[PDB]
Amino acid sequence: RTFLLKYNENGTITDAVDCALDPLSETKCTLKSFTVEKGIYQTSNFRV
Amino acid sequence: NNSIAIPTNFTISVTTEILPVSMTKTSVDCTMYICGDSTECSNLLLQYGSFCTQLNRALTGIAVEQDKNTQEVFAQVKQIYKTPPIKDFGGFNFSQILPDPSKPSKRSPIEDLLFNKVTLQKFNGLTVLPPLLTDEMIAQYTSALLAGTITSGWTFGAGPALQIPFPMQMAYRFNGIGVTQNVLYENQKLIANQFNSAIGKIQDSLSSTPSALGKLQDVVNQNAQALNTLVKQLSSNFGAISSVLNDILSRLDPPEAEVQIDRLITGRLQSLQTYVTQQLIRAAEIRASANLAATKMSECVLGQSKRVDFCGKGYHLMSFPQSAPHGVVFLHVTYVPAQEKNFTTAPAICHDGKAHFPREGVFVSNGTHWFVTQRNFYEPQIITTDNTFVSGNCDVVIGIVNNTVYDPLQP
Amino acid sequence: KFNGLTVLPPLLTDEMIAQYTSALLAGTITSGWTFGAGPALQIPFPMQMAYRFNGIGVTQNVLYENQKLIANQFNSAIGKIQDSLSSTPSALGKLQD
Amino acid sequence: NNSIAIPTNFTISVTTEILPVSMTKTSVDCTMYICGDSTECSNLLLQYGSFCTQLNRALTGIAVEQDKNTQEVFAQVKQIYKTPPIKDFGGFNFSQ
Amino acid sequence: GRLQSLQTYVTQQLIRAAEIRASANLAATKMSECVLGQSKRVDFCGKG
Amino acid sequence: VSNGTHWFVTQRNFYEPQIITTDNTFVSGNCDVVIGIVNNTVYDPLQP
Amino acid sequence: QQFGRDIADTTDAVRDPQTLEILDITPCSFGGVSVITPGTNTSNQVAVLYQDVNCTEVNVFQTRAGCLIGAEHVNNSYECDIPIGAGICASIIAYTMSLGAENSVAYS
Ligand SMILES: *[C@@H]1O[C@H](CO)[C@@H](O)[C@H](O)[C@H]1NC(C)=O
Ligand SMILES: *[C@@H]1O[C@H](CO)[C@@H](O)[C@H](O)[C@H]1NC(C)=O
Repeated sequence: RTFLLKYNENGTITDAVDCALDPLSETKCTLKSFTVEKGIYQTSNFRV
Repeated sequence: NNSIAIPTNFTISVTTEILPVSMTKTSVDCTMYICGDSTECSNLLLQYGSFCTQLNRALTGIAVEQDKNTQEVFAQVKQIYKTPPIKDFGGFNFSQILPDPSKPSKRSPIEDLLFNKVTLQKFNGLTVLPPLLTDEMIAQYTSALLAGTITSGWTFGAGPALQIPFPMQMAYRFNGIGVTQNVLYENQKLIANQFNSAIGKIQDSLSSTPSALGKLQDVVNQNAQALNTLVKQLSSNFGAISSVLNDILSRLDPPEAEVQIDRLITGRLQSLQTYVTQQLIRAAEIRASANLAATKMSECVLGQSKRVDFCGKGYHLMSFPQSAPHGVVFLHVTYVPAQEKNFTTAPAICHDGKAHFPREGVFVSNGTHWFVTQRNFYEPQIITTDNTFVSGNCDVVIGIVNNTVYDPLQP
Repeated sequence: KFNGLTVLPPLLTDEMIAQYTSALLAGTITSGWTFGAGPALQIPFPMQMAYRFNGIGVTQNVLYENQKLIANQFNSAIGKIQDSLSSTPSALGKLQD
Repeated sequence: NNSIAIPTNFTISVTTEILPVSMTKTSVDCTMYICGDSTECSNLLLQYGSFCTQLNRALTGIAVEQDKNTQEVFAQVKQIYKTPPIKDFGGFNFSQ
Repeated sequence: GRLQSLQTYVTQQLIRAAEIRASANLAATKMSECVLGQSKRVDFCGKG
Repeated sequence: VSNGTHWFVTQRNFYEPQIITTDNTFVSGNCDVVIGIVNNTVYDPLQP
Repeated sequence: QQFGRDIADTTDAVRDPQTLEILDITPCSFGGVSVITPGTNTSNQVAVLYQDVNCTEVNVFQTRAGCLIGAEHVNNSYECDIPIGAGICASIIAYTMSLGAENSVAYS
């Protein structure tokens, strides 16, 4: 799995985001930020 | 040094100005173009870093820029203005430029002719995002601007739309170019006839001149050619044993297949980067063209422009916007001076030892009599204290002629 | 001339560009801005200058009462321009760059 | 709040503004430039594909754009106006 | 190497040509609004 | 402008009605050429 | 001819052996996935737009921009706040953009 982990000033991982859990987490992974502003974001490509 | 030429007539000309405002919002992908359906190729691409991410970000930027260009050029009206149900415009005909109920796409005959004049990809990892503003919605914005101009002149551009009689609006537009309002009212039928004839000639000029829409077809063809060359570059080997990635991956062992795959990836990435850079340069050119189109819509359509040649040859009276595929066509209604006559002219006239200069227009002589007339139209008037001002004596002006100034107070 | 390099001559020669500049100068001096709008309407140059003065918010009488002084200032400025463009290095630096 | 400065005189100045309108129309042929008078380098080049035909097209576009730029800047007059034979301009000197 | 150098030269020429086009567009606008006519816009056709 | 009983002359960008006089209006031609005009009294300031 | 090539060297069609029939090869449906979000601060609710994808591959709405799920299509129009494409902007509701309020001037 691809995980986006938020480090703090101490270096402890205070939060994490699972990119494959849901589209919102995938958007957080794509923008490299836990909080995303209002807008359209292209994260990945769906192909059959 | 003592002769002027003043036109005794005028012509209402209409000029077509075609400006591209946007291009196809094309986009590519890192793997679907550079690699295809290959995991090993994508892993090799990952060694090159976020190069393709930069390329995709740039293409997304140009697509958003095309959206912004269309929005800036056409969305210059806060509220959609609707033409009055009755076309009582003092004789002026706008049927060729107003949307017609018969056409489902609600497009003026000129706009419909423009779309039919031009003639019109997504199977190799490419995509063409649809424009945010559709054909009908861009046409609706153009119709709103046309209604605002024909119903409020430039007051709708400045703020709230103020109802204006179109002959009176055109009369003030005539006043704006230094021609008195009376000349339009005395010649309203002639101006309306000239205006209608020029508008009719606009359809003939657009439909009977090939390459008239070339300024838009050129960008459409350039984008199509760029996509065609980009997908033809996949057929290139770039020095690899074969262009196809699958066969060389299948028939080569890992430590030489990776070298061949790297060579193909270097070539394909260089092709994609060249295409992206050329698209960015073309997008900059289209951005400049769209900025010019927005400036022309603000200065010529939303108002009256006193900068000559910005809105067509001649004195610009006003203009009409028309939608076009990825573009806008401006119908510039301009006032052109017509048959002119030379007149003996003097800078000032000496009466009672006092130098009189014209408050507006110039002094002219047809041979025996002197008159004061507007520069852009020969409307001679008897010399009076009302249209002339006195300053100094007759010994300072290099050109002085003697004539009697008539003040109404004395009779 | 080097290997693989060529310089295509400009379509408009300098002499033809000078002819275009001469035509523009003749139109500006003889017809003022009228030749730009359409047919070239001849006008005395002081009268054209007076209307340009009226255009910049100064009454046309101001030029006529000062026509000799205005012509003297204009001639002095034009002569000074040649000296300024000749004695100042890098004045044409934009083209040289 | 009650004082205004008004000019009792004026100076007619002339300012020089220099604007480049075009650049040298340089053309470079890829096949001659990168592969000098040899066939085998041309065969190796053909594997690269349309890269330099694209470069030639770009140089051709630049040259055509330069011609268009010069024409747009200077050819703003439909007719060639000719200066009058007498320089009677009311004292203004245009000999320069 | 030589093709990369030629591509770089073409890219530099394209950017310089765009700058020259912008200068030429400004020159054409100045020719129209300063020479062909009189401009009321301040400093477009010189100080004063 | 006509508020419905009397005619006035006003600046286009602000409603400041004024009586029609010879000092704010200029006479051109006659009434048989201008289309769509109405009859009114132009008060001459010199007459009273 | 065994296989058909479309412009720019694409394998558009191929004749099959043992049948001789010519089969057109249309590339498998592919498209980017865009995420409509009002911002995590405002809400965690999210809509998904499959670009250039028919609504045949896994509330739904089919637009020229592609297949959009998670936002309800509403007939009435509002000013655009999030861009989707094809004249459509976007609980999350997807609507056709309103270019401006209608204002007919009483011309006379
Ligand atoms: C204005 O200045 C000029 C020099 O620029 C001078 O010759 C002229 O006498 C001055 N006029 C007045 C009224 O001061
Ligand atoms: C303009 O100046 C030149 C040189 O200073 C002189 O030869 C010429 O005669 C002048 N023009 C007129 C019309 O006198």
